[PDB]
Amino acid sequence: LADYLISVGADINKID
Amino acid sequence: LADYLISVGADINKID
Amino acid sequence: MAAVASGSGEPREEAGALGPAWDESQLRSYSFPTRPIPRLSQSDPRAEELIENEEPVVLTDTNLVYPALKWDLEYLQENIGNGDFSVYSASTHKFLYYDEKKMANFQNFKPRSNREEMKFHEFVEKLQDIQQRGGEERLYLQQTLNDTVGRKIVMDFLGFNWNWINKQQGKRGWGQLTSNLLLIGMEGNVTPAHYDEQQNFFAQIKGYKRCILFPPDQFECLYPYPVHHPCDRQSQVDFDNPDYERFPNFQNVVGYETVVGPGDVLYIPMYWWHHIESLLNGGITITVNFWYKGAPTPKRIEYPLKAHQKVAIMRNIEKMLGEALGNPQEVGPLLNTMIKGRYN
Amino acid sequence: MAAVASGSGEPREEAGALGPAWDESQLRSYSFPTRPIPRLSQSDPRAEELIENEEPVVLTDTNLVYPALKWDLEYLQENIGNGDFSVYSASTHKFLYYDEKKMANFQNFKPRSNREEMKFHEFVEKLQDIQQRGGEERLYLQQTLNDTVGRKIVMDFLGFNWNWINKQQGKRGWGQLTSNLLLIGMEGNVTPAHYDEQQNFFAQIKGYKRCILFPPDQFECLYPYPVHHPCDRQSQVDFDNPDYERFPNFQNVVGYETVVGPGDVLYIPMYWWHHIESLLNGGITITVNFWYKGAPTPKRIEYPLKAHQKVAIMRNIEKMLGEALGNPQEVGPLLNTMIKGRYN
Ligand SMILES: O=C(O)CNC(=O)C(=O)O
Ligand SMILES: O=C(O)CNC(=O)C(=O)O
Ligand SMILES: [Zn+2]
Ligand SMILES: [Zn+2]
Repeated sequence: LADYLISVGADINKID
Repeated sequence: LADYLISVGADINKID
Repeated sequence: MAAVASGSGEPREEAGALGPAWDESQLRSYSFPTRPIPRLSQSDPRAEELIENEEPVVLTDTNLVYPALKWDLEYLQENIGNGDFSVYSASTHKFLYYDEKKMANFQNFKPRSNREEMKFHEFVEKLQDIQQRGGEERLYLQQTLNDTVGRKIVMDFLGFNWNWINKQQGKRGWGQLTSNLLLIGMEGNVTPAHYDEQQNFFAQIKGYKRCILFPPDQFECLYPYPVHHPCDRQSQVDFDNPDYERFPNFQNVVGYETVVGPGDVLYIPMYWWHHIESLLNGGITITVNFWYKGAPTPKRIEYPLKAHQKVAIMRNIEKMLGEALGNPQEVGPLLNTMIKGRYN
Repeated sequence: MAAVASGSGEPREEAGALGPAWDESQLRSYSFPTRPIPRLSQSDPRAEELIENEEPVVLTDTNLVYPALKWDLEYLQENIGNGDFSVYSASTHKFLYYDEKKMANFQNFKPRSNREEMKFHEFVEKLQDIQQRGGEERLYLQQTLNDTVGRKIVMDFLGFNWNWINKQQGKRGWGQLTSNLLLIGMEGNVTPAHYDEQQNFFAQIKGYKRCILFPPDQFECLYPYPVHHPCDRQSQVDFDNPDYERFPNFQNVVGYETVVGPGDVLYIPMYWWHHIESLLNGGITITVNFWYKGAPTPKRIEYPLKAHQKVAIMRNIEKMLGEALGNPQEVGPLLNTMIKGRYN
């Protein structure tokens, strides 16, 4: 859906 | 989903 | 030395020593090689295997449209009814298909052919007017058979070989028959290369048509228009003057071809490109196709993907981006931004 | 004549006539122009307006990490506890981030920096060993603050200005604080340009860092790695030797910059590119950031789209194609096939 494509992740420069 | 991207339409060279 | 490409092969002999059905001078000249599509009996297990594997085959003895083989302009005008028929007109031999609904998206697209609705007798008369005055105008009638046809056409339609084609539909798991398109063209008419998203049994009735097919894995060589463009699913390449600067991989395209005549049925698998031309100086052509929705997509995808599934993915990416950006004109710039210096 | 680009501006004077905090020779030289990031009091309505509009600003008087301003290597080694700390090591000044989980996808990627887990006293000792032997090895400690820290660090942490930052989180509708990253680097260390998908309040504690930011609409000039590559979200461009043949629009990039010192807090909005360097010959640097998940996406999209929403779309197209093709290496070839001779 159009809403899904705008969704953001939460990735950052930090090891899990 | 992966399944959606493979789904096909039914478009043909014919006016509706 | 490996330096096969027979094309349509030696023209067939008509029964009763009536001579060759066609000759090589009635075919147009193109830049690419081709190999023959097999011509088989419907009882040949090889033909079943080809249809099952979604590969083209010409079936010579289905009797699919046996009652329509007596069809000609006079018989149809008497019995086809008083409904409207879509007739395309063009000053060129190429009848490039376009989707009228998509024309608002592209204001600078000017169709080269125009559609006119008319009664069947008007179509016959316009043909006569052209033929007598030596005009260069060309017509192509393309109309789905509907409930307005006369009683004799109903009788003929009921006489098609539904036993055979209903069995094919069942064996292949296809969806419903969506329509039968009646195609009546003038000698030399060309429908440029495109693919359709339905399965097609293409039943030749009168005259001869040269059919040139390309598998879905030649997407890269055939350069379809953008999905939101009115000419979605048609090749951008002008086969009569290929622009190798814009379309370099058209230099690598390889086709499958055949010439179908009365009584032949060509299986055109879904997503297969096809270019269709009515033979030069062959008289008018009559075809009826049978379009079926494809079998449902499997619930869980199996890898590797088939060529046509990759085509389906690309179409869906273009559609989704058009909806998400709110404007189809922004699709190209975004895709280019995604690739330039990153994936190219 | 229009032929503004002040950069970090005239270096500030330290209180008590202690001289300039830094000088222009401690900044590295790059190919592009920059303009200053505003330096404002947290009570200035202009600063509220910038944060609200997701634009960068330096806040000079938040007291966000006031108790940490006394932090140095000796104090931390005494009180930071016996936990493990991730320390990156490199023979270059550039500490390019990479995602270890994605390395299986790209077997030919050889990291230039390596991660080693060690106790804090081992980190201090390795620094000493390097400093005394004139070594060229460089270290960058980067570790989220966790529950193993000693009692004095807990006390200092409890003394941060949670009143102020909790109000910001609420006013902006942001999600939860996800982590506080402790960053301890050597003079001259560089974190190359990248964007993060969280909101960041970047709190400088010791030493000075030059921060160069680029808005999300300069995606086209900064050429991030493919999403499945270990260096997802980092620029492919080597700022010290830009390859203008591969990355032509890097010739058009324009940055915003500032130098932050002890007590300053830089708002780095989500999706904004940032390049961060510890000043040459400035001694070690200490920073703590505050990462917050962004506010939820609106249920119904409003047009026009913001630059960062187009970035989100491109990331999701790359992710979806990787999953659908079953292999991330096929993403590029499919995208190129979709564009070549069709959208380019
Ligand atoms: O017969 C023609 O000229 C064109 N036909 C088709 O494209 C078709 O049947 O799918
Ligand atoms: O401070 C650095 O060297 C790098 N920091 C970041 O990228 C950040 O805080 O988001
Ligand atoms: Zn067709
Ligand atoms: Zn960052």
